Amino acid sequence: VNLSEESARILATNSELVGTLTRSCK
Amino acid sequence: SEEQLNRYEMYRRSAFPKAAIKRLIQSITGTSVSQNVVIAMSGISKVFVGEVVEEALDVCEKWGEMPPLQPKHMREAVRRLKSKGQIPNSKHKKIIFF
Amino acid sequence: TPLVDFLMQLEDYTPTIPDAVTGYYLNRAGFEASDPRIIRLISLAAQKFISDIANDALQHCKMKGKDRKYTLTMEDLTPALSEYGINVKKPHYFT
Amino acid sequence: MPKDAQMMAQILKDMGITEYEPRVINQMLEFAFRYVTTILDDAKIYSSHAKKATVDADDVRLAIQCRADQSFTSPPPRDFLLDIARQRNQTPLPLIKPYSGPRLPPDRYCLTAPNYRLKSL
Amino acid sequence: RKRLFSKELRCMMYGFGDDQNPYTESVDILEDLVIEFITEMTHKAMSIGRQGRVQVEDIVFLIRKDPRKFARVKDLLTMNEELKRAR
Amino acid sequence: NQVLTKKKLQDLVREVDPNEQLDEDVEEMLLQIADDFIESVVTAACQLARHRKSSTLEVKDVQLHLERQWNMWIPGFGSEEIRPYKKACTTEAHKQRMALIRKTTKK
Repeated sequence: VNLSEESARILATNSELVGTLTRSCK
Repeated sequence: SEEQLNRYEMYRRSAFPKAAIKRLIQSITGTSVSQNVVIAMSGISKVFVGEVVEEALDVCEKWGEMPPLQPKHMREAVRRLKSKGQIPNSKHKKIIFF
Repeated sequence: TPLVDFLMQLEDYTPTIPDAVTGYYLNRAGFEASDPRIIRLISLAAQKFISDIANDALQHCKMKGKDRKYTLTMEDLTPALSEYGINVKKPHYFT
Repeated sequence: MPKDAQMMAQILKDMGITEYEPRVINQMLEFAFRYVTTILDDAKIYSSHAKKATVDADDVRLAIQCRADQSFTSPPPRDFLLDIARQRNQTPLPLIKPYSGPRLPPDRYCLTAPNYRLKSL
Repeated sequence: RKRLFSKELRCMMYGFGDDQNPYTESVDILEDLVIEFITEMTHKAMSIGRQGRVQVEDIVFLIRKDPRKFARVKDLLTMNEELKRAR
Repeated sequence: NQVLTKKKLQDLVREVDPNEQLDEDVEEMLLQIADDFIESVVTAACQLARHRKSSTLEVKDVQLHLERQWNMWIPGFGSEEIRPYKKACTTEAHKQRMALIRKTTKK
């Protein structure tokens, strides 16, 4: 049960720090 | 510093999800793969992304541009990698003797 | 330059292909090789090319499992040549 | 002798080839096997690209014509060699200097060069 | 096709020095490289060894092409056993 | 109605080595190889579109000509999911003729 909930916490912080605004380019 | 520790955190913790590549490979084989295939195939593709971005930042440092990566540095990254045989294409029957 | 500093690691090496064989195939290609270190470099680069085709065919044979004597059959050499630019296609059963 | 090696000697006899090596018929059957299994290679790529089941005759007809440019490229045609020549054949011949010794092109087109070699240290 | 690697690949480019906020058309390029890389290492892997997808032939292509893909697949196969020995 | 304009070509040389010039003999030829390359790719790419009984040139048949002949994969466009790869449709007639090469060889 410890392995199941802590696996998604390595990826949840990978959606709060990196990629805040979405850019584009000509 | 305080950015190098955040960058080293993303260099290690980031991965492609195993629940999607096992869906992606099995759409190519037809029947089934194993867990030790998906573990390796998710690991080679992280090296291959690190083969392009570490070399697309050599294209950007060669030209006069900054860290944001435009697609100009990314099509040039695949061009320089293919000329050193790093990008495999199994649809071009090559011939060395002419 | 790496081509010069490699050549100091070649004074202790002796390739399998002799210098008269390589020195003849450069004569048909258009020059008489005067320096005998250039003959020791084109023969080594062509010995390495055979030593990878005959080695990929071995690992092709050791990936079908028979473990006593390995025969260089065309079934192991023909997929091993296609990784380089040699595409053989041999027929069977001529009707 | 199979029926296609008995017919390969007929093709060479129909040409001006009366005396050939016996290894030639084994070579002209390997070329004829490599050709049809390269056309039918490309005729299976084109059948799946149009998303059909079998290999029809219009796939093999395209696979023949779409590899007559890279596998069997031709010497240049007669209508192109005439136009290249008849603009080259209109500039006059130049005159010759009286005493120029060895007459040669400029130094970047000849093979005269200092032609170095390594110091055998 | 949708993008199955849109949020994951932005963490990875930051991991190799790009930015915290890469362009959308750069992740558009890298997402198509990976789908072709997994395709052009599975189409060639179902002819070698046998017509299946055992991982004893995934380790063949990594030698003689780039040693970083081979030195990073021997670490993922060793550490699978040291992470089942701990349980 | 020209597609390359000798300033985009000059920046293509400046991105490789910025202290390098081309001659007008080389520029008039470098403007020529690209145009010939476009014509060769389009004529073949039209017949692949004419093979599918369609009248629109999609990106899926400019892909198949560059990959098979020119060894070019242009990344940032994306395709549909490739169908499960059929490996060997070896027919029964080959399964019975090749089972005669071995029958004479060992027996």
